[PDB]
Amino acid sequence: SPTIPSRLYSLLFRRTSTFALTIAVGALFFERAFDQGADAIYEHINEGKLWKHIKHKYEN
Amino acid sequence: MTNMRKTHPLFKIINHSFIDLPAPSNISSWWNFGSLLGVCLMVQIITGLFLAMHYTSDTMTAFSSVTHICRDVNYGWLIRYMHANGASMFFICLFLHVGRGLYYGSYTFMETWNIGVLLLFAVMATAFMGYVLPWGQMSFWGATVITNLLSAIPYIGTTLVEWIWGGFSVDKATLTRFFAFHFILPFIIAALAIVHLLFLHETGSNNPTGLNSDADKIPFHPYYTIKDILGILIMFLILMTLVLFFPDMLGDPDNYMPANPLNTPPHIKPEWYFLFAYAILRSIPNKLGGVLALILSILILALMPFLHTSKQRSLMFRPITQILYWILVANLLILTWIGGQPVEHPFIIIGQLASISYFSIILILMPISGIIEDKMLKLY
Amino acid sequence: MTNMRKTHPLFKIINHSFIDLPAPSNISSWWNFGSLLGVCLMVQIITGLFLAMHYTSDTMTAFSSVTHICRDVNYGWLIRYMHANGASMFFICLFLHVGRGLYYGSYTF
Amino acid sequence: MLSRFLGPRYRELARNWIPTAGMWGTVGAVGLVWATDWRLILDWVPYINGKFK
Amino acid sequence: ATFAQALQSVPETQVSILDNGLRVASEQSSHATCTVGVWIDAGSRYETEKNNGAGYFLEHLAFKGTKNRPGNALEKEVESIGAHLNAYSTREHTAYLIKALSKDLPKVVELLADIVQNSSLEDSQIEKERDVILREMQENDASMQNVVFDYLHATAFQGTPLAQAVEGPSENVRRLSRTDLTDYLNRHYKAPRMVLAAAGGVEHQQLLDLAQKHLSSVSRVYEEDAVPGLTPCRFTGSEIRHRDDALPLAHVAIAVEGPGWANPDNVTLQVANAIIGHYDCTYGGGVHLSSPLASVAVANKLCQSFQTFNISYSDTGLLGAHFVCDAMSIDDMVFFLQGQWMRLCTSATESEVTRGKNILRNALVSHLDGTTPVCEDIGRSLLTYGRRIPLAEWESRIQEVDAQMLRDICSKYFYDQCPAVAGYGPIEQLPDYNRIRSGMFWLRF
Amino acid sequence: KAVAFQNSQTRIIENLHDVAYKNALANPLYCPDYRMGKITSEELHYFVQNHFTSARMALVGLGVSHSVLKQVAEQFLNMRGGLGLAGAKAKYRGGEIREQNGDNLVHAAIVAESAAIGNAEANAFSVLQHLLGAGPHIKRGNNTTSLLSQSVAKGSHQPFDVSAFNASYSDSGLFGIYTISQAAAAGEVINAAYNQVKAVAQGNLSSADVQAAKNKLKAGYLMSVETSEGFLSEIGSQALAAGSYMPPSTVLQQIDSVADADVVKAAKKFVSGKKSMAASGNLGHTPFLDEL
Amino acid sequence: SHTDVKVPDFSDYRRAEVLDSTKSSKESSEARKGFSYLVTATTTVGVAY
Ligand code: HEM
Ligand code: HEM
Ligand code: HEM
Repeated sequence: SPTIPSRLYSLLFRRTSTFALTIAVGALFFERAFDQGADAIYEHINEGKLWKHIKHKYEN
Repeated sequence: MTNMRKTHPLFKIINHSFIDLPAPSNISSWWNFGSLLGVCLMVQIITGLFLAMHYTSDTMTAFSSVTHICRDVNYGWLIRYMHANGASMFFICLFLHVGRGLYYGSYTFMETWNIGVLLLFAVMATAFMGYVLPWGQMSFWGATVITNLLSAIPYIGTTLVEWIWGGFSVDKATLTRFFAFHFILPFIIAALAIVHLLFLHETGSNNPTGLNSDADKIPFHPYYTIKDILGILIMFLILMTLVLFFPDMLGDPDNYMPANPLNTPPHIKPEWYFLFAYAILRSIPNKLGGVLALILSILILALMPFLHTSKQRSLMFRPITQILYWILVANLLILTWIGGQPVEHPFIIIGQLASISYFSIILILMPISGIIEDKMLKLY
Repeated sequence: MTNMRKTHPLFKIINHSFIDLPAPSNISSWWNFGSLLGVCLMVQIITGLFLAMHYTSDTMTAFSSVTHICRDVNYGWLIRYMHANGASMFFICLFLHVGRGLYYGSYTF
Repeated sequence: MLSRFLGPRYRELARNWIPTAGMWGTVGAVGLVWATDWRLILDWVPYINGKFK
Repeated sequence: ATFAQALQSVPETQVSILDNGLRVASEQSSHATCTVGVWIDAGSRYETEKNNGAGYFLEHLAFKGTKNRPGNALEKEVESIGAHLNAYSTREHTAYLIKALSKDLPKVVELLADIVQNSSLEDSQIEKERDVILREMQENDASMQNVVFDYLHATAFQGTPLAQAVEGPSENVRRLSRTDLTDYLNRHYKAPRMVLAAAGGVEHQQLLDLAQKHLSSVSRVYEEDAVPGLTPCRFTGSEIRHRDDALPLAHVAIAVEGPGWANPDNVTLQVANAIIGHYDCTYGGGVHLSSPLASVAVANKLCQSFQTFNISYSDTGLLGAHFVCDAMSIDDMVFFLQGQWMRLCTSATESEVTRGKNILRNALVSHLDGTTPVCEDIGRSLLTYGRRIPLAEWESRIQEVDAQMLRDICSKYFYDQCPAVAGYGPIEQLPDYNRIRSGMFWLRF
Repeated sequence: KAVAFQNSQTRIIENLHDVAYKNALANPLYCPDYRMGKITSEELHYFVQNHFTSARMALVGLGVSHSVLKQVAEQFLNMRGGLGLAGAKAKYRGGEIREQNGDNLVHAAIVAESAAIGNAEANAFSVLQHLLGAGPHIKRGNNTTSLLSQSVAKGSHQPFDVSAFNASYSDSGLFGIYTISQAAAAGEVINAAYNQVKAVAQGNLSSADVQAAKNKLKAGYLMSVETSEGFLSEIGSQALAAGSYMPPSTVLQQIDSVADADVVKAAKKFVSGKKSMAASGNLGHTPFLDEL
Repeated sequence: SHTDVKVPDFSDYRRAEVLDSTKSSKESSEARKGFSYLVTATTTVGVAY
C-alpha cells in the first residue's frame, strides 16, 4: 500500500491546475472548519459573558 | 575624466529620454501636444494641491469652502479657475493627441496605444469625481444620473451602486471617498505616463509621412526642447485667456447653486468633454445598450490597431480615408453638440444617426476604404 | 525568442530587480528589514486611503470623523489602529535598517 | 478568427489543451464562489450550509 | 520491395550454447570480411573501489603478451594477415574484437581464445602500462565532454558503483598489483557471462566447432563459491559544478533517471530524443531545421552544439541533453531546452512523432551497417536482453508508438522530476538547481 | 574552415599540396581567408555551368532498380552540355613551407612525385606504403611489422608516430613520409625514417614482409568496401575514373600481381626524386631539405 | 585528474527513505514530493484564507 502523500501527489499535486483546485476546495472547507473551531474556543473561554449567552432572559 | 551626462545613473535616464533621444526631424506641431498633456498634468496637480489646503470634503462645508477659496484666500479664485480651465485644456490636448494617433497610424505602437487608452479612462474618471467635488447643484445631479445609469448591470448593479455610494443615495460618504479617489488617481496617471513614455521609447516616435525616419533623426535637445517650450507658452496663453477673461464660458451656471436633493434641474449635463459619449449613451432606448455603447465608444480606440488593412501607415498619402477621418471628426463634433441638447425632436434622430455613422465609419468604412486605396495603387 | 521575462521591456525591469538580481548568499535577517519598509509603506498608503474615505479635515469635525471611523464604519477601528501601529512598525524598521547600515559599513554606498 | 491557426495540428493542440483549460475554468469558478460567497452556489454544498451563505 | 519485407529479408542471428555456458552467436552476410568479438559482462560497476582501474588496465595489458604468444608475437601474427584488433570497456561491458578476412576465421578465433583465457601479466609491462594509463588520463582531462559525463555519473549515482569511472582514480592506477588483476580475471571472466559474436562471412557451424575446440572447459565455477550480484544503483537528484573561467567554452549536461535496458519505453524515449535531436555549428540546415531547439539556437546564436542521450544500464540510466556554449547564453539555452521537454510532456502532435519515428528507423537501420556494428549489436543484445532482437521487432515497436503514449512516457520520466546537472567551464550564468527544478514543470499545465 | 583547421595535419596536407604543385592540384580544399566575403553568385553559376556537365557525372544507386534511376537521369540530366573545361595538368615544383607556431609536437611531411591512378606502378607504391606502415592494426599497439616504426623506435625514448603517406590523383602522385615527434628530436626521427626508406630502396627487404604488406592492402580494401557508403564511394570513383566497374577479385588479383622489384623501383623513385616538405611546430631542430 | 573527484557523503542531510544507496529511487519520490507539496498547499490555503 502506498503512503498517503504518494496518493495525494499522484492524484492532486501533480498538475498545477489540479493543485489550484485542491487549494481552493481546501480553502472553503478549512475556512468553515476553522470558523467553527475558533468560535467554539472563544465562546468556551467566554461562557456566560457574551450577549448570545444571556439574551434568552430578555427575549420575553 | 568622465562624461557625467552619459554615466551618472540618474542623469543617464534623463539624457536617454530627453537630450540625446533620436527624434524624427519632420514631426509637426501636433507632436507637441503630448508634452503639453504632461505639463497640464503637473499644472493640475500643483493647482489641486493648492486647492487641497483649504477644501473640506464635508457636505455641510464643501460649497462654503469653495466660496472661501474664491473670496478670502489670496489669489484663491486664480488657482481654482486655473484648475477648472486646466482640466478643460487637458481634455482639449487629450483629444488632439488621440486624433494625431488616429490620423498618422501611431496605433501600430500597440503597447503605447493600450497604455494610452488606460490613461484616458483614468483621466475621465478623475475629471468626473473632481467635478462632483465642489458639491453644487449640477455636481450632485450629474453624479446621481451617472451612478443611476451605472445601476443597469444585471444582478450586481444595484449592489455595486450602493457600494460606490456608501448608502442609499449620493451623500457625505460619496463626497469624501470621491475626494480621496480624485486626490490619488493623478499620481497613478503620472506612473502610467512613465510606462507610456517607456513603451514609446522602445521604438522611437512616428513621423507624419509614416515612413522609417532612421535616416533623418536629430537630438531632442535643443530643437524639440525649444519647440515644446514654445508650445507650452502658447498653451499657457490660451489657458490664461480662458481663466482671466472668460472664466465661465465652459462651465455651467447651475453649479453655482448649492446641492438641493429636493430640487432637480430642468436639464442635466456632464461637462463638455463627456457630452458626445452621453449622446451615444442616449442613442439607444435600452439602459444596458446605452452603457455598453459608451464603453465600446471609448474602447473602440483599443480595437483600432486590429482594423488597419492598409499597406501605408499614415494618412498623408491616403485621400479617401482622409475624407472619412474628417467626417468622423465632424460627427464627433455633432455628437458633442447633441449631448448638450434636451431629448426632443430632431435631436433624438440626429444623435441616433450620428452614433450609427460614428460606429460604421470606425468599424466598417475605413478598412474597406483602405482596401480600395490599396487597389488603386496596384498593390491589392 | 520566447524568453519574455528578459525581452519584454516592462518585465525585464521586474526581472533585473527581483528575479535574476545577483544577491550575496550570506546576508542575514537584517537585510530583510528594508523590504519590510516598502511593504509597510504600502500598508500605510492602503490604510490611509481608506482612512481618507471618511475623514474630514475640519477642526469642528476632525475628532468627530475619527470617532465615526472607529465606531460606525465596518472595521474602521481596525483600519485606524493598523495605520497607527503601522507608523510605529515603520519607524521600528527604519531604526533597524539605519542600524544595519551603520554597523555593516553600508554607508560607503 | 485567422487563417494562420487553421489545420489538423492546431486542432490537436486545442484537444490537448482543452481539459487543462476546463480545469482552470473550474478553478476560477470555485475561487469566484469562494471569494464572493455566492449563496445560490454555496447553499447546495452540504458542509457549509450552516454558514448561512 | 517494401520496408516490412525488406526487414524480413535480414538474416536471422543464430545462437548456440556450449557446455560451459558461453553463448556463441553469428550473423551471416555475403561480405568477404568478418568481425569476431568476445563480449564479457564486466565493467566498473562490478568493482569495489579497491580495483577501480582493473578492467582498463587489463585491456591495456591484453595485447602485450600471452603464455603461448609471449611479448610482441601476438602483434606479428595478428597483423601478418591484415587483421585489425580492437578493445573497449564501458561501465558494464568489455569487448575484444577482431576485423579480419573470412579465410582467416579459425586462427582469429584461437587468437581470441589466447587473449581472454591465457593472458600473461608481466610486471615491467605493468609498470609501463601504469605510466601509459596515468598520462592517458592526463590526456583525457582536457576533453571536456568526457569530464562532464564522468561528473554526471558521479553526481547521479552517488554512493553506488555506477558513479566511478572506467579508468578509476589515479591512486588506484599507482597501486594496482598483479594479484588484484588475477583476482579480477578469476572473478569476472566466467563462461556464463561471455558471448562469442561473429558477423559477416562466418559459417555458424564452423564457428561453433572452433569455439568447442578453443573456448571450452574454461571457468564456470567460482573457486570459493562467492557468486557476485548486481545491486540496484540509487539515482540522486543533485548538481556538480566545476567552475574554471579560463576555459573558452562551457559544457553542461542535464539528465533524469532512465528506465533501463529491459523497459520497452526506451523506444518511445528514443523517439522523444529524435524530436529534440542534435545540432552542431557545422550543420548546413541553418534556421530551417525541423527541431525547434536547433532552430532557436541558430536564430538566437545560443549554442556551439547540443545532443540528446539515452544511456541505459541494468534497470537504470541517464536520459538527457548535453550542450556546449559560451557563458552569456547558458541560462537561455537551459530555458529553451526545458521548454522542449515540457512540450513533449504536454503538446506533442502527430507530425513531430511521425518525423521522430522516421528518424529513429533511419538511425537504427543506418547503424546496423557493416560487420563491426552488427557484431557489436549482437554482443550487447545477448549481454543485455539475453537474445538478439530482430529489426522487424524494432520496427513494430516503433510503429506502435503514437503521440498519446509519447506524452504519457515523457510525462512519467520528465515532468516534475529532479535532474542531475553537471557543468564545466565558465558556468557562472548556469542557473541554480532550484531554478532548473522549477523549470522542470509548468504552472500553466 | 576553422573547425577543419582545428587539427594540425589538415594544414600540413594543405601546405604540402601548395608546396608540391604549381597549379591544378595546389588549390586548397578550404576557402582562403581573403576570398571570404568576396565569392559571388555568378562565380558559383560559372563553376556549375562549366563543370557540372553531363559527360563528367555518374549516378550510382544502392537499393534502387535501373529503370527508375535511368528515367530520372533522362528527365533531369539531359540539359547539360558536354565535357566542360579541361584543366591544367598539375605540374610539379617542389620546395618547403615551415610554419613556426610553437606547438609541443612537430608535424613534418616529406613527399615526392609518384605514379598516377591507372598506372600499375601506383599499385606498387600502395604496397610500399603497407611495407612502411599506413596505420595501426592494434588499439595501443607497438607496430611491430611497420618498418618506419621499427627504425625510429630504437632511438627514441619519447612519443612519436611515423607513417607512409600515399596520394594518387588522375594525373599525378605523391608518396612520402609523415612524422609527428617532439620538438627536440624531430631531426633524428625524420633521418631514421628517411634512412629506412633508403634502405628499402637498396634492395634490403624480405619477401615475407612484401606478402604481409599485400595482405594488409587486400584487407584494407575489403574493409573499405564493407559498408554501403564505402561501396558506393568506390563505385562512383571507379565510374568517374575509368567508366567501368572493376570487381574486388580483379582488384586483389592485380594487387597480387605486384613484384617486389616494383616496390624497390618505387622506393628508388622516391629517393632519387625531388622532395617537397611541409613542417609545423617548434622547428628549431627540424632539418631542411638539403640537410637530409 | 577529473576521475579523482568524488561527491562526499550527504547522509547527515538525506531523508530516511533515500539513505540506502543499494535500493532504487522512484518508489519513494512521489511520497517526498507529496509531503513537500502538501506543506506548500497548506501554506497557500492559509494565505488564501
Ligand atoms: C492630484 C492632483 C489633484 C488634486 C489634489 C485635485 C484636487 C481638487 C480639488 C480639491 C477640487 C475641488 C476644488 C474646486 O472646486 O475646483 C478639484 C476640482 C476639480 N478637479 Fe481636481 N485635483 C487634482 C487633479 C485633477 C486633474 C488631473 C483633473 C483633470 C482630469 C482635475 C479635474 C478637476 C475638475 C474638473 C474639478 C472641478 C472644478 C470645478 O469646480 O469646476 N483635477 N480638484
Ligand atoms: C494622460 C495623457 C497622456 C500623456 C501625458 C501622454 C504623453 C505622451 C508623450 C509625452 C508622448 C511623446 C511625445 C509625442 O509624441 O507627442 C506621447 C506619444 C504618444 N502617445 Fe501619449 N499621452 C497621453 C495620452 C495618450 C492616449 C490617450 C493615447 C492613445 C490614444 C496615447 C498614445 C500615444 C501614441 C500612439 C504616441 C506616439 C506618437 C507617435 O510616435 O506618433 N497617448 N504621449
Ligand atoms: C498617502 C498615504 C496616507 C494617507 C492618505 C494617510 C492618511 C491619514 C489620515 C486620514 C489620518 C487620520 C486618521 C487617524 O487619525 O488614524 C492619518 C493618521 C496618521 N498617519 Fe497617515 N496617511 C498616509 C500615510 C502615512 C504614512 C506613510 C505614515 C508614516 C508611517 C503615516 C502616519 C500617520 C500617523 C502617525 C497618524 C496618526 C495616527 C493616530 O494618532 O490616530 N501616514 N493618516
